[PDB]
This record gives sequence, structure tokens and C-alpha cells, in this order.
Amino acid sequence: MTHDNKLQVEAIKRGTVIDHIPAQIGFKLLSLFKLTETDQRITIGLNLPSGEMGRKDLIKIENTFLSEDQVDQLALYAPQATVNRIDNYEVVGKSRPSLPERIDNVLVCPNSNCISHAEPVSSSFAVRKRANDIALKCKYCEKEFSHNVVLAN
Amino acid sequence: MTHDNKLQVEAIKRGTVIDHIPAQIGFKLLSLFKLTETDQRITIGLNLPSGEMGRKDLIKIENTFLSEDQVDQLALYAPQATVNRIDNYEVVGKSRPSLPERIDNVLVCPNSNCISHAEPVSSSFAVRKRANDIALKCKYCEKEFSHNVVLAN
Amino acid sequence: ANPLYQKHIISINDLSRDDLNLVLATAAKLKANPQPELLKHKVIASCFFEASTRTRLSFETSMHRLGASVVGFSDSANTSLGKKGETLADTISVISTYVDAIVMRHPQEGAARLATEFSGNVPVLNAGDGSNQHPTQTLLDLFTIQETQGRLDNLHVAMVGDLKYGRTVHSLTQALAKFDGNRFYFIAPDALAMPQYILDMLDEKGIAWSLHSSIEEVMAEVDILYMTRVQKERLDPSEYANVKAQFVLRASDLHNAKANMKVLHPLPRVDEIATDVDKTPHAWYFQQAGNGIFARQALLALVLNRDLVL
Amino acid sequence: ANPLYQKHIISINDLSRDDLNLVLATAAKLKANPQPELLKHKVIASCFFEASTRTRLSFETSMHRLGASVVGFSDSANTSLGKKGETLADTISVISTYVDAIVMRHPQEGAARLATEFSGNVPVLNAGDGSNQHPTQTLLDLFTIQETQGRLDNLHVAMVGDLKYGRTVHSLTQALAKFDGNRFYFIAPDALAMPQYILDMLDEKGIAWSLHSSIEEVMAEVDILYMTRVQKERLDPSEYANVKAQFVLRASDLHNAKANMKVLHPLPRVDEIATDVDKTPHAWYFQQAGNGIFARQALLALVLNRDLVL
Amino acid sequence: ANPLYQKHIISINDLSRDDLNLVLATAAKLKANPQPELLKHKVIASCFFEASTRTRLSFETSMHRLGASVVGFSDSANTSLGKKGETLADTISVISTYVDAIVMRHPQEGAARLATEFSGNVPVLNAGDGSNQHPTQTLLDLFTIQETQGRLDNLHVAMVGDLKYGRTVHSLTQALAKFDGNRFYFIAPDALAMPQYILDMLDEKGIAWSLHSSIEEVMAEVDILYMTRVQKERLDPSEYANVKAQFVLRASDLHNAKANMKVLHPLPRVDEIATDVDKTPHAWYFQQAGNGIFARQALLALVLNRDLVL
Amino acid sequence: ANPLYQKHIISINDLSRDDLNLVLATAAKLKANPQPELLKHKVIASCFFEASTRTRLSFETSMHRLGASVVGFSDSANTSLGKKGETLADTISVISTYVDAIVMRHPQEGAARLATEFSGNVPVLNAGDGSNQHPTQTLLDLFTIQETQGRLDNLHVAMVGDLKYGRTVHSLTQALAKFDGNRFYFIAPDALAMPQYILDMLDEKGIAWSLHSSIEEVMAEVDILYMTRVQKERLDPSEYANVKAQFVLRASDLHNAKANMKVLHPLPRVDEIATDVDKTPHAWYFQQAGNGIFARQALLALVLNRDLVL
Ligand SMILES: Nc1ccn([C@@H]2O[C@H](COP(=O)(O)OP(=O)(O)OP(=O)(O)O)[C@@H](O)[C@H]2O)c(=O)n1
Ligand SMILES: Nc1ccn([C@@H]2O[C@H](COP(=O)(O)OP(=O)(O)OP(=O)(O)O)[C@@H](O)[C@H]2O)c(=O)n1
Ligand SMILES: [Zn+2]
Ligand SMILES: [Zn+2]
Repeated sequence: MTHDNKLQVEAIKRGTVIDHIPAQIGFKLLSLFKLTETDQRITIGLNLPSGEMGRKDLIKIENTFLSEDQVDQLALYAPQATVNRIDNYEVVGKSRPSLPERIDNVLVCPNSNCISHAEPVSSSFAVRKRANDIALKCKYCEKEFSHNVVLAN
Repeated sequence: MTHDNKLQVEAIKRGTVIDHIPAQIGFKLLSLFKLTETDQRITIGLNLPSGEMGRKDLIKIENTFLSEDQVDQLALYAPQATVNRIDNYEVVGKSRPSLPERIDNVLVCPNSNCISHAEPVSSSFAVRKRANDIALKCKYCEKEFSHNVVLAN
Repeated sequence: ANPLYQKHIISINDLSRDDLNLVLATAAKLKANPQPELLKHKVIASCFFEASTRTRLSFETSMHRLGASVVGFSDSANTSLGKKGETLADTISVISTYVDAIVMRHPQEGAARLATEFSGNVPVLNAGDGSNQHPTQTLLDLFTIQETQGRLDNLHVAMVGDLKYGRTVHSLTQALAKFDGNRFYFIAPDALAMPQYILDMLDEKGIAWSLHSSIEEVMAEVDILYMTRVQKERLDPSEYANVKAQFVLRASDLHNAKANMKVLHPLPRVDEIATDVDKTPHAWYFQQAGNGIFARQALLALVLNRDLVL
Repeated sequence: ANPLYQKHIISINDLSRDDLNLVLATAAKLKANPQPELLKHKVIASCFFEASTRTRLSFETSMHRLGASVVGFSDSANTSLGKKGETLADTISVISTYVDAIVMRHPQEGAARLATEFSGNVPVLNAGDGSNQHPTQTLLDLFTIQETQGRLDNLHVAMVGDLKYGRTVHSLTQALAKFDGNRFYFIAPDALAMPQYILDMLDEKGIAWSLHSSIEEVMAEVDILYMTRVQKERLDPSEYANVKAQFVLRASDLHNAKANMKVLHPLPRVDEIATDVDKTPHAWYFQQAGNGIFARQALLALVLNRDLVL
Repeated sequence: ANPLYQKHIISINDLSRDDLNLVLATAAKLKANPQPELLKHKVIASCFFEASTRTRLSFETSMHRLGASVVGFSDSANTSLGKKGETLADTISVISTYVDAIVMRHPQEGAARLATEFSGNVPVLNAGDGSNQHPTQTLLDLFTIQETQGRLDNLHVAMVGDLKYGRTVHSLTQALAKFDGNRFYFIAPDALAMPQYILDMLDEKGIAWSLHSSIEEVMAEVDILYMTRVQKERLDPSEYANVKAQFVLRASDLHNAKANMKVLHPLPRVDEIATDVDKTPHAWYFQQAGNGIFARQALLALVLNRDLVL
Repeated sequence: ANPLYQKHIISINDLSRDDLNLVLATAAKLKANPQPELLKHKVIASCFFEASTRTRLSFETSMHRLGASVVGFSDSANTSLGKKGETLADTISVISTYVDAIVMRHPQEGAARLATEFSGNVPVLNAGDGSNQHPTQTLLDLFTIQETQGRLDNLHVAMVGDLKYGRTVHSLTQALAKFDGNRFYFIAPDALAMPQYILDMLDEKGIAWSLHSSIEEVMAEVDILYMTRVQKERLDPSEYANVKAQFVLRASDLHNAKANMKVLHPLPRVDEIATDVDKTPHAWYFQQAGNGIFARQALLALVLNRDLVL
């Protein structure tokens, strides 16, 4: 309990706030990373009027703390987000994402002869070469593609 | 004021608020009915305490008036949902989901040999409440199935 | 313009009693005075994506007896479409661009109805879609009941054979339920029973039906005996042959059949009706196949012609 | 007698500008007043030694809409010729003995031209010979450019896709080079580039052409956007999918296309043109397929008829 | 000698309680203290007239872990014996002059028993003969039931899937009905139910059985859950997809099972058992397939060795 | 234990310089002083889901010259595992309870790496997985390069043919780029060139490479000539036949080669190497295939034996 309002909604006690999600990535992040599969209160602000992007998205998951590498799976989609860790109404932690070395599960190999399609295994990609533009290599078929290509489909 | 409730509720000026979404259907309805594909302010609350009706979800969509047909579609998922429009800061219509004539788009034919699977076709099922259940007939293969067989797949 | 003008004949559930009677009264006129140039200059596509010779030869002869040209393919003999990844929506959007009507058979259920979304104004007539519908077989069957029995109501119709998977017994029960006072007798092995959705529909219209385990229990009262073939894949070798294989008609069983009783079978008949039955007045399976010519001619006439002077 | 009377339509390289314009002006009249009995009593052979449904159904419907009879076979579904060791020279010397024209597709390049050495006076029209020619696809394409753009010269034509192996982009570039001031834009992955012999021929006639790596660079200026399908056998799975698979048209890219721009594709289109493109005014791939009826009718009319009153 | 020495292993019906225990006892000894040169110098024939990679490899690996040599074949659309003209009986008569034992799987029932009359004194072991019998599958299921539950009697065994046509479930009930006090729960779709013969047998012994319609109805009392694959060929697509809120197994369903409850499946398990069951402690189908090696090693050692002091 | 003891051999990328030398060192010892009862009592599975007679026979002969037993299969249009419904993962999970090692070749890439997650502690060796990897071919090429040239570094290696899609040439460059100072000459038709990735890798190590267009341009400086087969499927007949005055090898071309220059080819060699090269001293492709036995013997002995004092 503290004043919410919604232009930049307020205060959960204890939990995570992922703020400065680009715009239209918020729901991708809920879908992809199954953040929704918790049983705690989640509050989400979509197309919001603020920080300079102008519009942005925001997700608040109370009582859950996600980090170190969870924050990093966010880097491909929401690299400029901040992940605030909150205890007792105070932001005891502000993190940002960084390119990890592995992105599990979330991607799909664009190589159609890859075995990964059919089987009870998770996708896995070795990540490399920061912000001049990321190459992703499948664990299984060892073909290396441009991230924008895997990310299209 | 406080017996917590709201914490200064996101009272929107003009819009649609879907309330009493039965827990876990909240995210389902966003994806299925593509409610986030808009540029207007949404605020979603998941696993909200409805102390009075256990738990719930609630989507607040601004300057949007999703209605008539659109509301009825939700009956298969959240039969217990009150949509309420808002023209200028309070309730100006509070509609409940009633079962529709047909359910388009959302739903998949259980029939693996139905032609809808391989093709550029939008699914469409004719709804029929066999007072005990709702049977759904595919318009293409014309096979009829329990709504629960369809609602997994 | 007649009600069927430019309609898609996709399902029996979509044709009303009045629609049925209109087709059946036109079949009777074309059978009585030929109109061999009615569809002159029309070109029709006979797309059979799954092969069916019986049905194709009959649809094309009917097209030929009203004067239309036929272009088309029989497949599962890999005549090139389906290649690359040409969707059925795209095939029918290109075939629809130069033929005046599409007759089509396809293995998946629902394919004829989808063709309808892509053909513009070219009628689609369904010649079979998977286990769903086959209207033109029901139309020729009905025409053979009307022509031999004088009526389509107050009939005592027995359906014998594999009633669970036989797509034609299921539609003929739905068409006959459009009419009055018919009574059904179902005689099927336990594994091949007439499905609940058919029975439930009959109960709800107040139509009488009953299960019997022998033709002998009902021969006496019966007007139309519609036999179906059991495919032995639907059972196992020993099940097929076991006491369940006696859904076979012989001449001896007709001993006491009404003088008007007729035996009907969509065909291939392989052994459920013995060759000696053929000699009796009651054998009407082949005359039923000849009637497929007038029922398919009538549908092509009514669908491509605004007005028809009869 | 008209210049095409009794000619073999084997290659686009053999038809002049005047020949092209004659076929295209006849296609426009047959499209405007039908002549459904012009080829009455003519019998034509539709020999498709390699199957092609799209092309066959269209050639035969065109034959049917001028009143000719069709006999013939589709193969690679082993319909018996090629057996024993019957040479193609011997097949065509026997088929030539009772049909009035042979339409044929064959897998080896050069087969239609050889048929010409054995047919006597029966015209041979080629419907595809291996990777060499396909005149009747170029004729329907040209007819669709003329009919939608009003002209065949001073056009800005973009060719997109597999330009190295696409037999139809190679002939349409040769036909369009017969005409004036056309400008070509080629957009192809590096492995599927437009061959030197085409480019060298363009340079030598002083026609302008350029390579671009995005439709976006050229949308604005373009009149005809001819897309081709890439077959993923021509590359490997990962090459196909890699940054080279974006030769795909979506509705969003047409944003700024000229109001007269048209998208053409011989078909099957599998994914290079997305389904949402269909809703736009610019989608003309299916209307292009319907035009194959008038361009093939015109060639059969002009070749079997001395004089034609139009 | 040992009871099974030089005996033919054709049907589970033919082996008494004590023979089944002898096998199961040897297989536990061979699992514990291996004897790799036990059939040194024996050549077994692996005649798989019908192909099964999993059964053929389990058998040949059995042969080789006891040091035997192997000659044989598998025949999908290929390699000559039988042919049609060459009898099974002349194949066996010829092959039984070359080998010391014949393991065979054949598509028609009784092929193994026919073999027995032509093999001389060469033992033949049945690896499947149509829908009749598969003794070595039942022998490894019972070994897996014995080493997980500790006994073969007083078990609450639930059998699920196609009970009408799973050959392994007909055999397993026969065999478990030689031990005492077992309770049977049969959860099948009524189209796919236990035949009356298994049931009529079970009542003559006084054995308790019940039929349920969901695994959820017995999860709590059960020791072995024997899941069978439901066969799409003799089911309609829409029937198959409509059975209740299904009868497949997921870990959510298991939250109720006994600590010692085990899930067995002869395999393959396309979709009746989900991937999450694979990581619970109740999952035992893959250990079940490894026990195949020890059960078939036992049968071969007992058949080909007079006395085995292992 | 030895470095490779119980290790999976899936990709050349995964084995360091020293591992490659360990293999090559063992294989020279096994060639010199054979040990026929080294894997006595081991059963290896030869799962060739894709058929290659030459690779399957070289492997099984390896297995047997070390005394191992073999169970397995090859599958062109036949025998059941995988099927579609049965996952590769359940095939491996089942087969890894039966054998001590799995050699497998599969058409989709990464199948061997998927296998690794289901085989338990059973080593899997890759014999080809689509266009990804084939480590035992590279291991025998390097053994052949080491025993003919005397070292693996400071070599002038010429690579010829389809460099874009030869999987063996992509691997061989990777591997030879772990030793020092090698110079690479790549003679390919530009449609079939080295991918930029091999080239970009090679520049990060500082390795010298050049691209030439005729073997004649480097014949004089070269030590290994690695000829690859040029693949007619993704080449047009007329493209294939037009490349220069060709890039096939004849003895006339060799009159310039060093005394120690050797011609290697993974085989088959349909026509890029003529029969007269076979009798020069530079011909080494068949000795190369015999070294296949010693390289795969080494890998199996090191994987399945902890310490080998040979
Ligand atoms: N108990 C609290 C405290 C803070 N916040 C959220 O924490 C986020 C950012 O933390 P804060 O440092 O308190 O505000 P800023 O200075 O703007 O953080 P930054 O500059 O990194 O965006 C805000 O979106 C705010 O909604 C919250 O929801 N609940
Ligand atoms: N300016 C306003 C007014 C109302 N609401 C929302 O509209 C919904 C309508 O409920 P209301 O009729 O105001 O009282 P309730 O008893 O909550 O409605 P119900 O009977 O459905 O529970 C509430 O969830 C409230 O958040 C809002 O967001 N903004
Ligand atoms: Zn991959
Ligand atoms: Zn359907």
C-alpha cells in the first residue's frame, strides 16, 4: 500500500518491476518467459505515457525475485529495461540485461532439416558479437544464423 | 478506502473493464482475442484477490469499447465476466457474456483430417448447448464435439 | 430463376425437402425427354484428388449427356498438383478461373466447402469429402426409392451392414428423416453400430427405429433393404469371419419379401449379396447405379441453368 | 493466310515483335467475342510426357472453348509409351498420323523441336521442354502486362526470385527486349542470379538493367513485379532460411506502389507472396492464370485457321 | 534336462506356472552373473519375415551376449524366402539343416506352430505371428512386474488402451491368471474392449476384474499400470479424438499413485504417455525394454543348454 | 583414463589438437600390432538410419577386427525405427539399454547430438548427420595425410570440387586449421565456393588461403590434392558441362606434381578423377579408404577402453 495512479502505476511490497520494456515487447515477454504461470499478483501496464521512448510497457510481479540469468534472457527483446528488486517498498536493486552466452528454449532454429523440431528437447543457441549484430548458433545442427533471422521465425 | 481494495484505482475515463476473469483465463483471453495489439493504455491485474469470489483477473482497456459479439465470444472461457463500459469516469453499461451463435477464429478442429489444418481458413464452429454441455460443430468437416474436447485440442 | 441456380451442392444437411423434391422431379423429366445440348459450350472440371472410377465415369457421362465438355484429373497416380506446396485454396482459385463448375472428390473432410470460399461464382458440387458427405450418392439413392416405391414417406427402410463407418447410410437416414412416417430397422454387428448422433437426431424428430440381429426378423415388412459392405480392415480376419459375417443376403432369404421390396447397395459389393440375388425382381443395385446418371444430370442442369423449361 | 498459319510454336526466339502483337491482338478479340465452334471437327493431342496439371487443364479448356476434341495422356504415371524402346521420332510419326495439332510437354530440352522433324504438316506447339522454353507461359504473361499496363514498351519491370534457374523469367526478358525502353530491375540471392547470356544480350541492345537487393529500393518506380518461386533444393535448408529467404512480398511492402503496379507469378506460389497480398488491387497472379486461356486459344486459332475474321 | 530343454516356445498358453517361474528365475541370474561364452559355437537364425527393429535387436543382442553367432534377415518389400511359390514349410525345412535354433516373426497366425513341424529337432521361438502370440514380450513384462513389485500374485494390475487388439494384453492376462489372487481393472473405450473370451476365462478361475473408464478411477489402488498404444487405423479420426477428456497418461494424473506403482508400455508410445511421465519414479517402460535382454537370454540358454548351473 | 574414454564423438569442432593426435597415434599402433580380442564381449549397434554401404562396412569391419559383436540396421524404404510417431529419442533410450556403444548415421543435422542426451552413459559416435558433421572421415583423411607427408602442419593443401556443400571439406579445413602454418588453395566453380564462415575463421587464425580456378594453377606447389565429387543435382546439366575446359583430374595434369603429392577423394569418384590417375604414384584414395579401418578402430578402442597399452 502506497498511492498507485497509473500513468506510472505504484508500489508493490516486495517483488520485481521490469520497467522500460520497449513497446509491444511486454506481452511477448509474458508469453515467452511464462511469467504468468505464477500464482502471485502480477500487475502489468501496457502502452504507458513516460520514460524516453514516450510510450513504454511495465510488468510488476510481487513476491517473486528473478535474476542474474533470468534478467539476461530479457536482453534480446528488452535490452534497455531495468529490473528493480524491491523489499519493503524500496528498490533495494536495479539491474539491466546483458547478452548471455546461451538462450534456451525460446527460439526456433530456422534450419528445417534440424532435428530439434520434432523432438522432446529444448532449443539452445550459443550467442555472440554484441550490438554490431548478434549471431546465434544451434546447439544441435551447429548452423550459425543472424539473430534477426531466427527472431523473425 | 482501506480494506485494501484498489490502492487508488486506475479509474479510466472512457473504456472497457473486464472484471471477474476466473483466474488463469486472463492471459488466455489476451492472446486468443489479441487484445494487446493496440496502442491504447491497458492495465492488467492477474491473480487478484476477489476475497468475495476467491481470485480473479481483470483487464482495463482504455478508449476502447469492445462489444456485443465481442463480449459473447468470451463466454466459452470466462462465463462469469462482467464487461462494463465507461464514458466519463463511471459505469455506463455492465454486460455479461451470453453464449454466441458461432465461434470464429479461436478454436481448432480436433479432427486431424479436417481440411482447416493445412489451409488459409479461419476456423468456425456452430455452438449448441446440449443442456449438460456445449457441443461444437466444425463448419468444414461437420463433425460435432464436446466443447471440452475442442478446448484442449 | 430456380432455387438451386448457382448453388454449391456440398451437404445433404443444406438441401431442404423442397430442394430434394425439385432435383427428383427434374431427374424424372431428363430421364423421360433428353436434353443433350442443354449445357452446350459449358466446360466442367472433374477434379478427383482421390481416385473413384465408378463415381467419375458416371459424373462425366452425365456431363456428356447434356452436352458439356469435361477437363480434369484423377490422382493418387501423382498427377502433379499438391506439388511445391500449392494450397487447395490456390488450386481452386486457379481452376475457378476458366471452368463453369467444379465437381470434386478429395480425401480430407471439409475440402469441398473450403473450395466454395475460393471459386467466386463457379458452383462446387461435392463428389465425396473424406468420411463427411457424398450428396450425389444420396440423391441417386432417393431417386431410386421414389421411382420404385412411388414415394419417399411412410417407408419401412432396413439398413444392413457396417453402419458405423458407412458415410452413405448416415446421409440417407438424414435425408429420409426430412420426410414423414418412415420407419428404420438397423441390422449391424455390435462393433459397426449406427452412431448415437444419428439415433439422437431420429429420436428428437419422433421417427421410429429399431435394432434387429437378423434380416429374417424384418423381411416381411420391408420396402427398401439398403445393404452396405463391411470392409474387413474395420474388424480383424477372425472377427469378420466369426458369427458376425452373417449380414449376407442370399436368394433364399427373400422368400417372403413384399412384392415391392427392393435391395439397394452403393457398390462394390463383394460378398454380402450373393450372385443368385441378381436373378430376383428385387435386385436393384445396378438399376440404382444407372439412376446416378439422371440425378447427377439434374443437379448440373438446375445449377447451371437460370430457368429450365421442362 | 496469317503469318502463324501452320507454324510450330516452339521458341520465343522464333517469334518476332509482329508475331507477338498478332497473337496478343487475337487474344483480346477472343476474350471479347467467343468463337466456340471455330475449331469444330479438329482433334488435338495433348501429350504431356512429364505431368503438369496447371498447364494441361488450361491448354485443354482453351481447346474446348473453341470447339475442338482432345485425346491425350499425362505420364510419369507410366502410361505405356517409352516402352520397348519407341523413340520420340516414332511416337510423333505415329500420333501425327491422325490428330490436327500436337501440344506437348517433355522433360528433355529440345524435344518439341525434334517433334517438328517428324510431324509432317501437323503443327507442334511446345508446352515446356526441360529447362529450355515455354512460349505459351510467356505469351500469357505478356498478354497480362499489355492488358493491365496498356503497353509492352517503356515499362519498368522488376524480376524477383530465383533468376538463375527460372525458365519463365529468362524468356520474358527476351520477349520484353523485343520492345522499346523497358527497364529491368533484378533482385535475386547471389546464388540465384540472372545469367550472363541474358545480361550480355541486354547490354548489346542498349537496354537498361540493374541489380538491387531489396524490393524496397525500387517499389516506387515499378510497373510489373514478376516474382518467382525459389525451390529450396536449389540451395540448402539453412541457406534457404538464412538471410537469403527475404524475397517475400507482404502487403506492407506495397505501401508506396504506383497505382498501376501489378504482382505476377507463374505459380505455385508457396510462400514468397504472402496471403494478405491477395486482398490488394495489385495482386494479379490469378487473373494472369485466367489470361492463359485467351493466349493459348489465340495460338490454336491462328495456327489451325488460314484466315481469321475477327 | 531342464524342463524347457529343446522345447519350442510358441504360445504362453503352452507354458505352465512353473515354466514361467523357471524362466524368470534364470533371467535374474543372467542379469546378476553374466555368462558370455554359454552358446559359444551355436548359430541362431533371426528370420524376421515381418520387420520390427526393436524386437529383432533385443533378440540378436541376447544371442550375442551369450556368445552365439547369428544369420538371418528382415523383409519389408525385399529378399526372397517364402516369395509365394516357395512355402514357409520348405524355407524352414531348408533352414533347419543349417542352424541350431530359429527365432522367427511372421504376419500370419500359427506360422511359428507350422514351423515346428518342419524344423526337425531344431527349436523354434516365436517372436510374433500375426495377432496370435508373442511369448517373449509377456516373459519380459512378468520379469519387470516380478523385480519391481516383488511377486507375481495378489497384484492390482490396470490394463489400458486397445484391449481388443493389443496381442500383448491378451497374453499378459493369460499369464498373470496362472498366479493367484490378481485383480484386474480394464480401462478401454467400449469400441476397443477386452474380448468376452479373456473375460469368460477369468471368471472360470474365480478372478476379479472390473472395467473402468478412466485411469483416474483406479489410480489410487493400482500396482502395475499397463498402458497399450491406441491404434488410429480402425478408428475414425473424430472418434479417436473424442474419447472423454482422454485416456492418455500425464504426470498430473500420477499424483495419486502408490509409491511402488509402475507404468509399463510394450512401446512405441506415440502420445498416450506424455514426456513428463518419463521423469517421475513411476516410469518403467525403458527399463522394461532393457529387461527384454535378460528374459530372452534366459529362454535361449534354457532351450539350448541341458542343465545350466549358473 | 585416456582423454577420450567414454566420450561422445560428434563433431570435429569438439576435439582439440591433442585429441586428434591421440587418435592418429593409436591408429598407427593398431595398424602395426593388431589386437583382435580388445573389445571381446562388447556389442556395438550400427544404426544406419541413412544408408551408406562403404561407411557401414568400414565401421563394422572395425568393430569385428577388434573382436566386437554387432547388431544394427540400415534403412532405405523399410524397417521400422523412428517410423514417425516413434521419436529418435525413444529409439535411443530403448537401444541404449541393450548395447555398449552406438555408431549412427542419420539424415537430419544434430541427430547424433540429440542422441547423446538419451543414450545414458553409452557413447554415441557420429557417422554422418545431414550436412553437419562426419568426424571419422576427417580422422581418416588426417591419418592418410600424416602417414604420407610425415606431418600435419606446414602443408600446401589444395581442395577441389564442390566446396560449398562437401561436408568433408568443411571439416578437413577446420581440423587442419588446429595444426600450424598450413596453406590452403581452394579451386571451385564460383557457384560452389568455400562458404564465408570457413574463410572468416581461417583469417582469424592468420592462415593463408587462396582461391584458384584450375588445379593446373597450383599443381606445382602442392602436397595434398583433395578432390571432392561435383554434384549434378543442384547444377543445371549445361552449367555442369560448361565449367572451363573442366576441373577433373587426368594423369597429363600430374606431370608437374611433387614426388610426394598425393590425390585423396572421400569417394565415390564418378568422373572428376580419370582411370589413369589410378596407376600413377600420386593416386591415394583407395589406401585412404583402407585407413578408414585403422582410424575407426582407434576411436572405438580409445572410447571403450580406459587405458590402452598397445
Ligand atoms: N515499492 C515500489 C517502489 C517502486 N516501484 C517501481 O520501481 C520502478 C523504478 O524504480 P525507482 O528507482 O523507485 O524510480 P526511478 O528512479 O525512475 O528508477 P529508474 O531511473 O531506474 O527508472 C518504478 O517504475 C516504480 O513503479 C514500485 O512499483 N513499487
Ligand atoms: N472510473 C472507473 C469506474 C469504475 N471502474 C471499474 O469498473 C468496474 C465496475 O464495477 P462497479 O459497477 O463500479 O462496482 P462492482 O460491484 O465492482 O461491479 P461488479 O458487480 O461487476 O463486481 C470496477 O472493477 C472498477 O474498477 C474503473 O476502472 N474506473
Ligand atoms: Zn538447428
Ligand atoms: Zn473440422
